[PDB]
Amino acid sequence: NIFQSTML
Amino acid sequence: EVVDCHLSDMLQQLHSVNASKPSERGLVRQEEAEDPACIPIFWVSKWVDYSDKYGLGYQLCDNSVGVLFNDSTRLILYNDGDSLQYIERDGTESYLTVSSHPNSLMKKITLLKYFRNYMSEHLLKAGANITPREGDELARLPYLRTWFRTRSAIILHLSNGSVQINFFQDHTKLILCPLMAAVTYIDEKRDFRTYRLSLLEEYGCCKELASRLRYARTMVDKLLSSR
Repeated sequence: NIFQSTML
Repeated sequence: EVVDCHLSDMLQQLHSVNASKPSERGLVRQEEAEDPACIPIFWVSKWVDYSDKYGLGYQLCDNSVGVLFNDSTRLILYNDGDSLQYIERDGTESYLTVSSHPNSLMKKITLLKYFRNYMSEHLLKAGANITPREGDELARLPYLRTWFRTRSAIILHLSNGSVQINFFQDHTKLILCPLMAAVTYIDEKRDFRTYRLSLLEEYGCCKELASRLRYARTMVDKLLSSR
């Protein structure tokens, strides 16, 4: 999958 | 490379602060260590770990974008949306544009465009309320040297010596610069302060910041040890 920083 | 030199400098600065046991003072006067002029020029404002397929995309606070690909090369798109810099595994740097590039970079430029779009549509800009320090001729726009994720944080190592740590649980963040010998702390509530590390030794700090500086020292040791 995919990990990411803080979303809008 | 001054990469190892800068990491050792940082371990020096962190060890000294941590050895002084700064949350353990009688009266803590953290505000005496603040220096707004030590704020970084650059930090990572967004990132997306797609290392299962391509690598790690990120945005810096100046709205430039970059990717650390899985083959350990880096592509940077400056905030003019047109100029690029490519950095090879061994650090060799070359310069290009969206209209002038080798065929060998076409896929990687397209990947950067998809990362850029993903970050713009979905991700909040960290430090959006921070005015970055003015850059001068001695500073260059950095690339992401390496990164790793622990259970509690992502650790981001920039090519100008800065180390950034974003904590997942409460969204607090540290930006460490071993040239300023300073730490910028963004708390959960998005308030920010920059401290001269030697002065945190003198005046102390809260248990929250002290705890994150202990964790930071371990992460920097981890970076140096893999180098």
